[PDB]
Amino acid sequence: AISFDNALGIHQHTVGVRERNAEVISTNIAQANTPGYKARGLDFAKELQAATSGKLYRLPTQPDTGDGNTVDLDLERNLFMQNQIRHQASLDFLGSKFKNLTKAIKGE
Amino acid sequence: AISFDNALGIHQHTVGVRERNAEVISTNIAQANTPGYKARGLDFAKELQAATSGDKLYRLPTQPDTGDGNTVDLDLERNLFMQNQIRHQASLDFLGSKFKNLTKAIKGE
Amino acid sequence: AISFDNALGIHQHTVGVRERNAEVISTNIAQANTPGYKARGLDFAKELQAATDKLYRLPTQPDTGDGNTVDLDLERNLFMQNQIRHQASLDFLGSKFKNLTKAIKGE
Amino acid sequence: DFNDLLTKAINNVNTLQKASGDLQTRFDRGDADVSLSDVMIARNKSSVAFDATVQIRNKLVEAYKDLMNMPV
Amino acid sequence: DLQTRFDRGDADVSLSDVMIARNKSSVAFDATVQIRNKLVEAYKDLMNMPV
Amino acid sequence: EDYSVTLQILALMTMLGFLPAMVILMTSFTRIVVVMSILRQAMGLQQTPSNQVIIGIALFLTFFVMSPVLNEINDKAVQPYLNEQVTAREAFDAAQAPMKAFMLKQTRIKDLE
Amino acid sequence: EDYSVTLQILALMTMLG
Amino acid sequence: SLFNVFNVTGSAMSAESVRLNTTSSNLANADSVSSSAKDTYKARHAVFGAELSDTVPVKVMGIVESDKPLSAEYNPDHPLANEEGYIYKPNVNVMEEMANMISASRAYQTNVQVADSSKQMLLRTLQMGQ
Amino acid sequence: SLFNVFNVTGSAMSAESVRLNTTSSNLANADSVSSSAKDTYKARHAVFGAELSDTVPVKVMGIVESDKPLSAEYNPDHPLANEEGYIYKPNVNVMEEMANMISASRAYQTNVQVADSSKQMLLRTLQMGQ
Amino acid sequence: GALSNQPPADASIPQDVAQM
Amino acid sequence: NMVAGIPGALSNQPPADASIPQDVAQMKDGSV
Amino acid sequence: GNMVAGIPGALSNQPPADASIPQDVAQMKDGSV
Amino acid sequence: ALSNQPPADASIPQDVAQM
Amino acid sequence: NMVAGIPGALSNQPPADASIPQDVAQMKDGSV
Amino acid sequence: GIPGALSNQPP
Amino acid sequence: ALSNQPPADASIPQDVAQM
Repeated sequence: AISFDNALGIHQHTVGVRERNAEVISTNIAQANTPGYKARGLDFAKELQAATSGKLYRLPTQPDTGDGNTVDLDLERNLFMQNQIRHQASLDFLGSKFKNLTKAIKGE
Repeated sequence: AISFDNALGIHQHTVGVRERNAEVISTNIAQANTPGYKARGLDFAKELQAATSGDKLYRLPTQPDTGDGNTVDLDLERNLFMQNQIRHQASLDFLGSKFKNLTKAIKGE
Repeated sequence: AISFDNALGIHQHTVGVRERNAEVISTNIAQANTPGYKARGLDFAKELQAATDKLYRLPTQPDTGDGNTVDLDLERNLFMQNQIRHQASLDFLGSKFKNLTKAIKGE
Repeated sequence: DFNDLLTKAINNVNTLQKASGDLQTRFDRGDADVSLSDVMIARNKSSVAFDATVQIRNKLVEAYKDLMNMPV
Repeated sequence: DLQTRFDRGDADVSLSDVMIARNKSSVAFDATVQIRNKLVEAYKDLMNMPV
Repeated sequence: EDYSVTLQILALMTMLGFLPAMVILMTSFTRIVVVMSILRQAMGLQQTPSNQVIIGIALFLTFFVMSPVLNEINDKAVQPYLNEQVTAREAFDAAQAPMKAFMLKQTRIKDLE
Repeated sequence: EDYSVTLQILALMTMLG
Repeated sequence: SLFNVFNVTGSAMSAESVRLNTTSSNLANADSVSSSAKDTYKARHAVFGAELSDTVPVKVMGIVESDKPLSAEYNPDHPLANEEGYIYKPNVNVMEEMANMISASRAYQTNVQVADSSKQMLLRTLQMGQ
Repeated sequence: SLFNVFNVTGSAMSAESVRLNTTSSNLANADSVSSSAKDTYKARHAVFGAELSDTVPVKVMGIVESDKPLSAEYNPDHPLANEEGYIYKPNVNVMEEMANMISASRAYQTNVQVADSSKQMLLRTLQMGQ
Repeated sequence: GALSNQPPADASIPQDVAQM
Repeated sequence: NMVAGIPGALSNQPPADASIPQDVAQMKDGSV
Repeated sequence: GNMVAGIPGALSNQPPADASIPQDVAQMKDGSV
Repeated sequence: ALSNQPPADASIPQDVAQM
Repeated sequence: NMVAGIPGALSNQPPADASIPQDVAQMKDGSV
Repeated sequence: GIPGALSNQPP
Repeated sequence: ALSNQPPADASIPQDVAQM
């Protein structure tokens, strides 16, 4: 049948999840110097499934220097960079769904 | 005779091959300090022919290794990555124009 | 009339000559240390005639036993000038088609 | 056989669109064995095929309207 | 509603939710305009035939 | 030398533009409309059968009588062209030959002279 | 097998014509 | 799949960071005769691996102490001296630590360029066809 | 073809890197009397070459030792001394090796500039018309 | 990285490992 | 439940240095 | 699991007579383990 | 020079005889 | 023809300083 | 793992 | 300037009388 859940696919939910993942990475970078803060991650496969049909801790590669902070700043930059690239792709896919949908209903 | 294979030419396959070459070059740059790692190289002519009508080689060192067994010339790897990146973009411009030329012929505008 | 030869002018050939000139300068810089190599210069007017060669550069200072007649001060300046002029030729030749397409499409 | 020709062309367009959406869903889910070039190639083929389908339909409908409005 | 909530500064509304929703209504309203246009054209054609 | 794919697409997209001309000139649509138009005037009713219904029956009639020529075009030109057996010009000529045979069969000598 | 959403709209909009 | 490059270069970023922190522990404990674990400090070193069999990530499989013997010093009056009068110090060599600091820092930065350049190739791929 | 430029600059950097390693082995063996192979170390010098006959790459055609005599030292009690008490040492000259180190580094860096500048020209050509 | 469901512990830097 | 402490140089040292007030060192444990 | 391993950097690039790498680690350079 | 057989490791022995 | 020789310090010397081997100096003219 | 690998836990 | 023939090399003799 013709409906947005079948026309947009999962791209309507994927865009939202990656925005949340941006916040999770952003709050890790800010709390890099706060002692006692544990870096938290977001499981994309599980979060996407929850959104479609409806905050884990990252393990440190090395022991902390003593503050109690397990934020690896270079890992956060790499993860934020990849998340921003795939977020733009998600917008590209989801945006093209509407444009192709408009072309069909208008005929040109 | 109107078919995507005839209209897109070899540019639909070259982009994937140069992406593969970038991965092979990048893993050589990353593994430059790993001892026992032999620099890998991908033959472009063979890979393109394999893709067209349906296993990376070893790169011979110009100088002996200093005792670690690693034969990655990081000076050379940067040069090949730069060349592959430029040729990858050129193939994207060639392939991208193939679809645009088809669209303007179909739509008449 | 109305042909690509007249529409593009000589800007279709200049881009090629600036590429050949850049190649020769790159050769001179690379072969600066190899003894016995004689610096090669390209005559612009020759490729102009070829459109409508590969000479030798006489040194300003004597060699030091190598026989190499490459002055790295000269090569860098000549490579900088060629690269700047090469971009201008692309701008000139690129706008030839942009004006040509606007005339045909009217938009 | 003309009925077969029309359905086969539509099935080709529908097959391309399914392949395009399939790769986009796999890529967006985060599958490792999917390259962006294949996704972009697939969706560009789908766009060209659907553009052809619309234009051919418009030509046939315009041809139909011209004939029906003809004063007999 | 999502446009007004985001515009007035509510912190529980995301831009992606607004953009998905506003594009969702734009396609629907374009569809109902096209369907209405086709139905009126059909009515005009039927009524403008000699009987 | 076969034409490029872009030209071939542009060439057969132009045929769709001239499609109404082919129906009214090179097909049987002309005679069928005229005969039913005179038949309507023969009876007392002025415009009871209506123009659209007359054209509708004519379109079905011209489709059924031109099926052998359409089938011959497909089985001589379209299929070899889709299967890369002949080039674009040969496919164009192979499609025109059955069409020319149909017009020449139902024409008059004096008109040709 | 099943027609895509874009094709289903195109067929339905065709029948209105 | 240029996203696989982010898994390779990014892994090297962590791998070269471990070797840098390994160097720092060697520089700071080159003169430390005592220890909290009752064993004299020895020059630690990381072990890189490549599971070659497309993209081969580099992973640290563990830190390993150097095989050089401990540097003995004749300190007969030190509390920790032995019967012969010798105390033992870590086998950390200054020259190799400097080379590790130079090599690890340069290796860390050259993977940033590949990760940054591979980012641009993906953005242009999205722009293809338009 | 500016891609040919990358070959010339790339071959140049390879040639200059070979000379630097040759210089490194000369400095490390300026005082070495013994050797693995039973022959005294002689100063090494890579031989550059040009196949001139457009773009002429520079190629290293082999390492050639200097023909200067080995510097003899009067060390009569040395185990390797000859009948007259002379031990022979490599003919490495310190001043000429430092000039090679300076020359090899500068020649290496200037080829990076040409490659980077030539890279911009190719990218600018991709923008032609479009 | 290797996301776990329990927070990692803080590293202990004792001057003597016996007094831990 | 805030996690708190002195950010930077004082925290990233062994506790044997003891340059942080004991009250602040408790906050990093996760209770305030 | 056919990997190559060893201490990167200064330790490995010394000639083998230095004997700085542990023998167990040094033997994982030919593809063993 | 892309070959098909991995290059052999360089050897730096004390004596070329015991190699 | 091919031209070659030792670059750098050794070649940038007067011929009297016989650092360059005799056969390598021959290559510095022309070869084929 | 590595035969000479060091542990990150107290001895 | 340019020329159609290669320039000659440089002579560094220890005695100009013998060239």
